[PDB]
Amino acid sequence: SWLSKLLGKKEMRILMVGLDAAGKTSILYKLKLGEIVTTIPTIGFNVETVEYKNISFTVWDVGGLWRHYYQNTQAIIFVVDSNDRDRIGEAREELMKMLNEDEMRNAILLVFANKHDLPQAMSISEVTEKLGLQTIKNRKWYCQTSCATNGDGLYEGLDWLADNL
Amino acid sequence: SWLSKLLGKKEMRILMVGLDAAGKTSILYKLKLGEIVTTIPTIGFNVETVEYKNISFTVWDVGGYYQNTQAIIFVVDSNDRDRIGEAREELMKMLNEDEMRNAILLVFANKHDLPQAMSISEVTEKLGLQTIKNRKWYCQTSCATNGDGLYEGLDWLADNL
Ligand SMILES: Nc1nc2c(ncn2[C@@H]2O[C@H](COP(=O)(O)OP(=O)(O)O)[C@@H](O)[C@H]2O)c(=O)[nH]1
Ligand SMILES: Nc1nc2c(ncn2[C@@H]2O[C@H](COP(=O)(O)OP(=O)(O)O)[C@@H](O)[C@H]2O)c(=O)[nH]1
Ligand SMILES: [Mg+2]
Ligand SMILES: [Mg+2]
Repeated sequence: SWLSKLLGKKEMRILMVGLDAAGKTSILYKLKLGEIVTTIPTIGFNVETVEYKNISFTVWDVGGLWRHYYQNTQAIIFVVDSNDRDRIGEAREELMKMLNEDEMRNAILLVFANKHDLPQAMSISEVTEKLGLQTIKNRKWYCQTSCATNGDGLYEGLDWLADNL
Repeated sequence: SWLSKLLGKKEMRILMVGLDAAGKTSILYKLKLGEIVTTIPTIGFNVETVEYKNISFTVWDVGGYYQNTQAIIFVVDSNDRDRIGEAREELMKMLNEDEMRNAILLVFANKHDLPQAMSISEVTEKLGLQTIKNRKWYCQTSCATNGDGLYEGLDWLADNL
C-alpha cells in the first residue's frame, strides 16, 4: 500500500529521529526494505541508513552538521518511547527544534508512539498532548501507536505518510 | 599487513564485544573493511557485522555465534572506572564458554586519548587478565577516534592465530 505510493524515479528521503532507545533501529529492521547500514560522518554521530530503490530512511539519535542530511526531506518520522515518562519533555524539545528547521518546513510529521505493548505506556491522547502536536500549524501531522517488536502500527503509520505527501 | 595475513581460503571469524559505549562501532568504522550492517536476530539483541572476503567481524554489547570463533576482541572504555568491574565480569563469563576455549583474546583499552584514562597496567589488573591460563592474550591501548593502536592490536591478532 504505502510501498506503491512512495516508489518512483524521484528520490524519496525520510528522516527518522528520536531520543536514544526510542525504538528507531527496531523499526528500520521491521520494515524489511534491506540492510541497515551505519556510518559515522563525525565521531559520536552514528547514522543508520536503509536505502531501497528511490527510498531512503535516515536515522540518528537526538537529545545528546545535521543540516546536511535535511536536503529534500519529504517526511519526518519522530519516534517516542511511550513508556519513558521522565524524558517526554526532552522529546518534545527535540521535536520542536526539528520543526523549526526551514530546510524541512514542507516535510510532513509522523509520530510513532512506540512501545505501546508496555503496561504503563502513555496513551495516544497523552503522547499527543505532552508532545504539543495540537500546537503545530501549516504542517500535516499524525500520531500513531506502535509496537516495533511485533510491528503493530508501523504500516498504518506509513500508509498515512504515503497518502499525505 | 594485518589484513593480508587474515586473507585466504579459510573462514576467519572475529568476535568483538564489550559494554555499551566502549567504542566498538567506532572501531569497526575505523577498520575500513566494508559496510557495517545491523541485524536483530532476537528482540533486544542488536548485532553489527562487517564482512570482507573470508573475514567477518561480529559485534554486540554485553552486560547491562560462538561456532568457529578464532579470536575475541574485548573493548573496554579506559576512562570508565565505575564499569570496569562489570567489563571484567562479562569478559570472564565469555572466556568460560566451552565453544570458544580455542579463541585468542585481544583486549583494546580504548579511549586512551582521554587525560583521566586508566593506564594499561591498571586496565590489565582490573580486568584480571593475568589470571587467564591456557589462552593467548594481549592488551593494547587504542583511540578509536584517530586509529592509534588499532593496527598494532590487529597485527598481534593476525600473527597469533
Ligand atoms: N517492549 C518494547 N520494546 C521495544 C519496542 N521497540 C523497541 N524496543 C526495545 O527498546 C530497546 C531500544 O530499541 P532500539 O531499536 O535499539 O532503539 P533506538 O536507539 O532508538 O534505535 C531495544 O531493547 C528494543 O528491543 C516496543 O515497541 N516495545
Ligand atoms: N575520546 C574518545 N571517545 C571515543 C573513543 N572511541 C569511541 N569514543 C566515543 O564513545 C562513544 C561511544 O562509542 P561507540 O563506538 O558508539 O561505542 P559502542 O557502543 O561500543 O559501539 C561515542 O561518542 C564515541 O565518539 C576514543 O578512543 N576516544
Ligand atoms: Mg538505534
Ligand atoms: Mg555500538
